[PDB]
Amino acid sequence: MFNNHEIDTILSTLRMEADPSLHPLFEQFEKFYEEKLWFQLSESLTKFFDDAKSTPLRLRLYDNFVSKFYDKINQLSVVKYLLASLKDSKDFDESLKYLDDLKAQFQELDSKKQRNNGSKDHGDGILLIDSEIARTYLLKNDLVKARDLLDDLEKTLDKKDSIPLRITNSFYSTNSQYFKFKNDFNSFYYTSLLYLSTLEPSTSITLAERQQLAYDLSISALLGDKIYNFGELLHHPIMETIVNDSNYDWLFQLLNALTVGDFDKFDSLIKVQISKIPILAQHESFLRQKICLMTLIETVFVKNIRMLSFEDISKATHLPKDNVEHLVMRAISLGLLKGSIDQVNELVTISWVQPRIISGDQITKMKDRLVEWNDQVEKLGKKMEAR
Amino acid sequence: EGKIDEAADILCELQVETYGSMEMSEKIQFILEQMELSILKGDYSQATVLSRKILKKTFKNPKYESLKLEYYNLLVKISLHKREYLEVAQYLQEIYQTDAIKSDEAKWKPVLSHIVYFLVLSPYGNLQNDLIHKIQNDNNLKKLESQE
Repeated sequence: MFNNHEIDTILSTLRMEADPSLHPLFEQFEKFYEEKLWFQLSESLTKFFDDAKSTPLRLRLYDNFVSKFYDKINQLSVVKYLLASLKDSKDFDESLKYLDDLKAQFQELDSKKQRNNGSKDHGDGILLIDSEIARTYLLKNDLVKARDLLDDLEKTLDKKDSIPLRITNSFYSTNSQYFKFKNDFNSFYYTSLLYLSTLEPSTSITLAERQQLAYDLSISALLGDKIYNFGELLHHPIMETIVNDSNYDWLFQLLNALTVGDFDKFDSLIKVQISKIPILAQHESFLRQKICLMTLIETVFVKNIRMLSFEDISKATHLPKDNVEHLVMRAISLGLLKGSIDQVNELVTISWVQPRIISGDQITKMKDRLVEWNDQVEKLGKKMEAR
Repeated sequence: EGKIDEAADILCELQVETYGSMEMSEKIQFILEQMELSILKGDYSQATVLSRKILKKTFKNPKYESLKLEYYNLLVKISLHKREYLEVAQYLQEIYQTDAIKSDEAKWKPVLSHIVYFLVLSPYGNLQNDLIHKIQNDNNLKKLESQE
């Protein structure tokens, strides 16, 4: 409707008498495009509330403003939504014109400065080039050429700095599909962890991102192993605010399945769709054996007992003692326990380096044993005050 | 004509008579050919002593490419008779960084296939501990991942 012309007129008139960037033929075209309230392009502060609609092919007219453009909003605001609205366009020719043809040293290093960035406020798109090359070629090339695109990127990340952490989101979004094309998801799980911490700032705080992120966190935590098993599911319950079923309900049963460890609960967990991956069969016994071990480690540690045996370990995992010795060693190399399991003695020696977070049940007795037992040293040291 | 034993003795002290310290480039082709004569003769310990004074001085000069790609090819053939897999991994070192800078991955990948294949043949090492994690061996052939 007329919301494009009316709102832009107020902000422009209070600054410029006549629109410097808008050509007098293009001024009427602002409200002439669509029938909706918000169109596919805008300027200055009005552009902040504007985003892409369907296929913003009219951005060429917005790029046509160069000379007098900076008299309204700074000249570096062109590339803000230029490549943001084309994210759903998926075109190779339109990407090369805004990346390779953009090059560097255009007008910005002559009469102005350069803040790099470019997707917020006003910044130059040189830093935007190296960030968007990996996304455009993500669905084009394969795992071979995908490594060379990360070399010019990761090295650029350490070469220059940016205040917003959103630049890692595009870095983690590329590695998300890069690790998805592979087999082992261990690297895919650690990638989504730092991606969630960067969701708090701007650049799409909407809940549409949590829908696709919950699907990544469900598969990453299933076949990945870093900290506990399900312990990271209750830290950020962003999945409870989105669709419950369609692969999102597997984490509902997985929460109470690992605490129990019954085979009947696993039938509702894995289905025919997820059972076509051979990696699932390997980590099916890795999740249950670890969560049953985490309980035994908390159980074995009371006061003086650092040592387990082959009884409670094999009965909980329902596995023969011959394999269990070598199956824990796969989790031993992860930094859990440094102990050395014996054979003839049938006793598990445990050197426990594991942090084991989520405290507060122990701290009642744990913290008091660092005072009352330490007070025994203070009482016995009062007889040393002679000199 | 079938003459072998008398071939290595001709090029031994003759290269020193021309340029001793002067021109190494003309001396390169003589040491390489004489070391090949010891391989056909069947004596691996002969060609080892023949190359001494040249040392690493080529590495202290700008990279001439195919030069460094020759010596390390004939040094593995010397270790082939000895069947020592520890020295072969050291001769594959400088060429590993040569094809990763100057040349492309066309000839770089198939050489790496035998570089990590020989690392399992030695009880690790001080240098091999840094040879564990590599950035460029995580792609292309899956057996390169299997060896990794």
